[PDB]
Amino acid sequence: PTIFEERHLKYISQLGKGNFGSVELCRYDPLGDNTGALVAVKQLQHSGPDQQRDFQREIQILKALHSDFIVKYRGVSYLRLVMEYLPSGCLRDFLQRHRARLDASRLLLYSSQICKGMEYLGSRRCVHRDLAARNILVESEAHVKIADFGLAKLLPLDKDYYVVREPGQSPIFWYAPESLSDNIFSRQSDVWSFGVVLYELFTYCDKSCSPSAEFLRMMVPALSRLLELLEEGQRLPAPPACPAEVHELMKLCWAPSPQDRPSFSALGPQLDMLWSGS
Ligand SMILES: C[C@@H](NC(=O)c1c[nH]c2ncc(C3CC3)nc12)C(C)(C)O
Repeated sequence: PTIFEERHLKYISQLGKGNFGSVELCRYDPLGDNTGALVAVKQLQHSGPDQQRDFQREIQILKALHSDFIVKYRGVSYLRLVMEYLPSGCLRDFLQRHRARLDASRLLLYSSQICKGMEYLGSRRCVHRDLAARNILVESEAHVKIADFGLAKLLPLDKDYYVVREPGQSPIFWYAPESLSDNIFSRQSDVWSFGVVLYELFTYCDKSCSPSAEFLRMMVPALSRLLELLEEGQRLPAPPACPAEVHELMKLCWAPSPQDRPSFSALGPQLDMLWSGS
């Protein structure tokens, strides 16, 4: 169905928290015999008008999204958002656990898939606003999908950037400088963040060389310091054993001015080529 009755959705466990919402593992069990399919169900835990309306927009964004590389909308219940459940979890944990199996080629396959999904999102005029390996899900050994559209905004036809009034609440190390300074978000700031996702992929989300840990190594409010470092042209170093051509792609995504960063549609072919030569 595209409309699920709540009485048929049976709670199993919590999948995650964040942005005043929660994602739960539920079984859709209209027969009530534990034979129904599993689904991920997002609900708000706050009745305030601003976040209800936000959550409604999130449901409409995802509903209108159709891509092998984007978590699938399944329907709603009335208040709750019903999505496909991916038991393999987020790519961040997947990379940490299967490190020894996943070679460079594989990482480049994941990279190309995220890029393809972001190119599509771009065409819908959708800014994701929170790209990070924690928000990428694993469909299979050779298939990933972008998720968490809790902060995603649709760009008006007349603008190509979005300005957020309140400060961001995500780890600061995935933010573009223009986001840090002016809360400007666009498809090009998504490109910046995708640079960090590339870094996460090629460090297999290892905690010791995380964006977090590397900043503390490079060393006043942390946010200002981060802006300073990036202003000087300090960047994250090549992940250990990273192919040079991949690191250069990262640095391109980390171009100080948004209009100097490659598009996802330009990034895509490069990744596919690197993957075919690995
Ligand atoms: C991106 C968010 N996840 C989702 O929206 C999900 C949608 N279907 C899913 N299936 C499995 C998972 C496992 C990782 C738990 N997360 C999700 C969240 C931040 C809760 O992981």
